[PDB]
Amino acid sequence: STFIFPGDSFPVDPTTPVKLGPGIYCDPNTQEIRPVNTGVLHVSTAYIDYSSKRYIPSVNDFVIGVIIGTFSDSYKVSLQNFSSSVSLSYMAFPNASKKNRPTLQVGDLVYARVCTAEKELEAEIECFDSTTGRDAGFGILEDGMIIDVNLNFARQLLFNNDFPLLKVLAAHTKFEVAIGLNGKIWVKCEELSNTLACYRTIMECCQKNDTAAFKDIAKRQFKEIL
Amino acid sequence: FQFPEIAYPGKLICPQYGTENKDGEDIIFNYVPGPGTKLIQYEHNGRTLEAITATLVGTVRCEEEKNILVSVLPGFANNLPKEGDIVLTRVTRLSLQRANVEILAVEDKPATFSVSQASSDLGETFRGIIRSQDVRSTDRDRVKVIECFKPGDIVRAQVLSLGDGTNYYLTTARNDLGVVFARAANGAGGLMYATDWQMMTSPVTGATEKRKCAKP
Amino acid sequence: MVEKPQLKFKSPIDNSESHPFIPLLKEKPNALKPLSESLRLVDDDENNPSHYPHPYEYEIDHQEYSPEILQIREEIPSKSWDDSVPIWVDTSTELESMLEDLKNTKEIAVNLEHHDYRSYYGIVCLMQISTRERDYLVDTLKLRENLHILNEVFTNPSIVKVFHGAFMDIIWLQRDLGLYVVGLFDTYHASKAIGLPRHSLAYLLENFANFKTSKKYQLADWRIRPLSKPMTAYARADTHFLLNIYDQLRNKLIESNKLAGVLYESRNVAKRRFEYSKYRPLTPSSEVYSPIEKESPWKILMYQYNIPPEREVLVRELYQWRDLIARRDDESPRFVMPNQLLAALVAYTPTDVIGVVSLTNGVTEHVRQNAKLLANLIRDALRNIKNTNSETKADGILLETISVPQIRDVMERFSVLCNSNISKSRAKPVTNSSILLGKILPREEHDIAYSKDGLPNKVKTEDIRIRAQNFKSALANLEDIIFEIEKPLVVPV
Amino acid sequence: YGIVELDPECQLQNTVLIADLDTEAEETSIHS
Amino acid sequence: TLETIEIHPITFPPEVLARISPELSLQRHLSLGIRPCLRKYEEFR
RNA sequence: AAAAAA
Ligand SMILES: [Mg+2]
Repeated sequence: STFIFPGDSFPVDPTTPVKLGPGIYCDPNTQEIRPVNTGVLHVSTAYIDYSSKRYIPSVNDFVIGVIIGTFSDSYKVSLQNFSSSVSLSYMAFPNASKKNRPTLQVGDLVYARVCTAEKELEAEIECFDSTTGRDAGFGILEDGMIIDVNLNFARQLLFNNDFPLLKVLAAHTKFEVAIGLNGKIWVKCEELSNTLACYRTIMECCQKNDTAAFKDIAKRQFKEIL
Repeated sequence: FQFPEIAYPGKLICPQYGTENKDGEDIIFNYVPGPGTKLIQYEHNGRTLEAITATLVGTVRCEEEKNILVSVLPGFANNLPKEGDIVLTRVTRLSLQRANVEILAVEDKPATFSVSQASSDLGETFRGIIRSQDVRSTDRDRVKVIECFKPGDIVRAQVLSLGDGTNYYLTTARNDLGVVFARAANGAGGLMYATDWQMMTSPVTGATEKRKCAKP
Repeated sequence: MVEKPQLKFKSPIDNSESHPFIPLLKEKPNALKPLSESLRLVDDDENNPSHYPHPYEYEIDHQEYSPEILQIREEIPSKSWDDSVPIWVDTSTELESMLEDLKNTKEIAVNLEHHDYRSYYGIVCLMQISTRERDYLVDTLKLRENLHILNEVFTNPSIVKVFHGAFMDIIWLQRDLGLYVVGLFDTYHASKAIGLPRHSLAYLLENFANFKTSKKYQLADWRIRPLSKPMTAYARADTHFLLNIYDQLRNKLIESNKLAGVLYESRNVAKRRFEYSKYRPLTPSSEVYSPIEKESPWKILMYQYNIPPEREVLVRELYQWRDLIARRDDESPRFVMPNQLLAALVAYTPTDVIGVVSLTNGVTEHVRQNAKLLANLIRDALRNIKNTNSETKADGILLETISVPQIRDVMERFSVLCNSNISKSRAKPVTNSSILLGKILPREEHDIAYSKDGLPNKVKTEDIRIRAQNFKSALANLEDIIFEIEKPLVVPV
Repeated sequence: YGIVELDPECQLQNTVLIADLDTEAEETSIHS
Repeated sequence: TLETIEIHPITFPPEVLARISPELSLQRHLSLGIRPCLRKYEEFR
């Protein structure tokens, strides 16, 4: 693998046009491209994969947020603790209305995507994609349980279909699941013992971080509750 | 003027009312207090008396407008943002429906300016808010605030209404108002200059950012 | 099109407002106070003029609720939505059957439907009443003057009436149908007491019922007969599960001791009295409803569209005429002329019949025929505004009030004041020589420049002066930065 | 002492060493 | 061919330039070999 | 310191 360090020279020649991305920084004065994080450089597209527990607002990202406040203009939703609030408009719901407002209390789990996210402006999310049949699991998440994981474990789970988690958990139990890019995973089952079994697995899988240890953990966790 | 030219705080200048004889008719001079003066009450011969008394050390000026105005000019405080004045401000934060700033200097009248000295790391500096509808006369309804102003950019505006005792309400609707001084990437890059009214370019790194520019 | 039921009514509409609102109540069942004693008129106060009071005002307050509303009973599940069917009542023969059917019930859920576009006061269209095991849909068009017999059930304190937002329902009941409610329980006010996020009906059918609905047919015309499938779906859905929510909310209130407050606010809703805009109280209240609660209703119209206080006489006549025609042909003021089109008449002011017809998007029917008259009202208003078309003055009378020789007196008393005050001052001259810190503290700023030898050299005070003169001169006039950009797309002549 | 970098677009009428910093401009803008 | 376009830099009084920007007020001084306190590069107090 | 009916 090719490991990258901040401040190091950029291997990619400046001759051929290359689109930017997360992980690299374009100097507003010297106009030189330099890495600002530590990880593996992926060139297809140029970006850097680095370990981070803190999520930042970005366009077209699926996130699971919690309503921390209800205003007259929009909703105040926290995608993560201590981070700045996000603006969820009333018109950001399917079958929107003028006078009539969507029913959401403080503490309700919402599965939405980030539409407009500026660095110097308050981010905004919408409870309907733009668009994928208006139903990618978007909306209020009733009951269930959520778990905090690092951003590395969250993105690989949602995007990569070769990740042996949804594959190994589907065999142990039948359930619906929603994964956000802010390190939040929402899983709901029928019986509470199944949800608890799923929580303990992801908690241990994220800690150990091993692709081939998924089946081993899931086997001993589901047999522990019985 | 038959009245003392130099006046220290507490020095008597002129009584309440005055009159003179000219052209076979009595002309009534009405003395009114002004900046640096204060109408107070004195006692003498067992009888009350009201007279204009200077409260600031400086020279006395008697002027008339289309009545005699008595004011004392020192050798800032008097200058305060009022409806119609032009004010140089700096962007403190950006929201979606508006843009709040802080007042630095105020344009005088016939350029010269009056710099308001205050601590910017406390919040004692006067704060002002520019509404999204007050950005430009062109398309007042839909205006993208991100493509107009920027944190740190200097904006020349004109105050409409003072509102409450917290924030001032400015506007950049006209041509001579808008972002004056700004740099690339929120101040990280080089200096940028105003070319088009809705476009600001930088003749150094070749960077171009969308702002609300004024007329040179 | 659709024929208005006003012509099909046994009694013609009266938009005269020449007399205070007289209740259409004929028989007064379940009342301990005689009708003749409540048919009188209240004494006129400063704000309240002469008017007929609420008939059951003495019945609503004094009467007691059934002791079974004060106990916590288990919820009663609503009948199956797909299995149960709504019963339509369009004849008096099946109205009597429903009347005796409501008398053997403990509580009923009632909600109204209204249309205010083809009528001035508006007209009650559909009334949906639902019990525990069945639902009803009562037509208030054909059956209107005969619905007064429902007061036996509606004014009975033993039977609990379950409404939602009855603040407008009580008005519509007593105005058109002459119905009154004694023993009301408004689920809306109950939702407020609990602290529910939304006090709407769609939320109560969601959280406490799990029956997803939506606002589709509300402003829609309900006068159309017969009723379609999605309309009759929304019609019955209002009062169907309403009895289920009634028990659930009632149990919430008892354990939280908030039941006394809800029934209190419910009675105040049931005692709401309708009255015309003319004979309305001068003091605005929530106990008396009227179409216009402001003495000058054209005031708020101007401030909304930024109309200056000059064309007020124009917008007044345009408003009064719009109300005159609306009360003539029995139509809504917006149907005669919308506010947006009226604004075009105030802003543009067409002096001819050509400028009146063609404005904005479209023009309604009422102002099209009277467009010639509208051209005259503008010419009359412009004639009126042109018919009507103290600083030193107020001071001058005050200067002649005070004595003129007194000015010479107060000046002499001023001259003798200064000469006997500031003119006398004698003290031995004392040097301002420094005692301690007076030598070093106010020290003038000096600068030094070390040379190649390392010897300190005092910078002249004139040196820094020409430095400022050089800077202020160079900064005042900046050299215009000129940079050229290639343009291969441009061509010469 | 301080060390600053010059900006060509701010000329009137490549680092420079400054001695004895003072006021607000030399204190806040100079990070060396 | 070539398109020559000039721009007019907005100038401010010396006391206003300092309030607007601390760096800009310093650069204008350093260009003439002077400092905001009206001293040269190596001039002390 | 928005809210309910139609
Ligand atoms: Mg209803």
